[PDB]
Amino acid sequence: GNVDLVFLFDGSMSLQPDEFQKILDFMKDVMKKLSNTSYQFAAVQFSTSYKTEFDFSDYVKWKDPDALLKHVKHMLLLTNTFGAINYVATEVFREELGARPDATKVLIIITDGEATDSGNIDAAKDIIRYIIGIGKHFQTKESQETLHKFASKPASEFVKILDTFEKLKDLFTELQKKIYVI
Ligand SMILES: O=C(/C=C/c1ccc(Sc2ccccc2OCc2cccnc2)c(C(F)(F)F)c1C(F)(F)F)N1CCOCC1
Repeated sequence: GNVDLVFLFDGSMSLQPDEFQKILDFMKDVMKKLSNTSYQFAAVQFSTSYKTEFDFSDYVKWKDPDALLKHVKHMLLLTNTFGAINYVATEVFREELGARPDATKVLIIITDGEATDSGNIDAAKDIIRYIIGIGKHFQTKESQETLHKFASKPASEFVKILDTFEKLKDLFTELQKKIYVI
């Protein structure tokens, strides 16, 4: 019944300042819409390294997406997606950071490029994983296919490709049409 959701967002060199900002604003829009629900949130920036920008405990105490992401600094390096997903699985989904042990775990990965690392995501198998690929780096079918290995199956449900960062607004509009009292 409880949902612990992690935004895992790309901070690579390829992102223009306005594009990075549009990611931040998308995340804030989602959190504001799902205030006072069974959702609790954490946000992790990934590039070459990984940083928990705020954790679940932070969200519970402040419930203020604007304040929680206010100190985010764009890393401007690579795109270590494998390492990032593993970091979330092992280092973020923990009591110490306010994760609830019996909650449904969800990961929202937001990226504008292919992974610069390798390996596996076995550690994250118990997490429902969605991935949003954004921009000109994902023009080809082949490039989009590379993201499937990070998301839950089927790709038709868990993988979304956006032409531009402006389309995050459209995605947020679409998302809200899927909100229900169950
Ligand atoms: O809380 C959630 C999920 C929330 C969620 C899901 C996706 C996404 S993005 C996404 C990324 C890839 C593909 C589509 C996507 O969204 C469109 C969509 C969603 C659901 C149904 N139809 C269209 C998002 C996003 F955060 F907006 F990115 C969420 C949530 F907002 F809730 F956190 N769930 C579903 C799994 O079981 C627990 C409840």
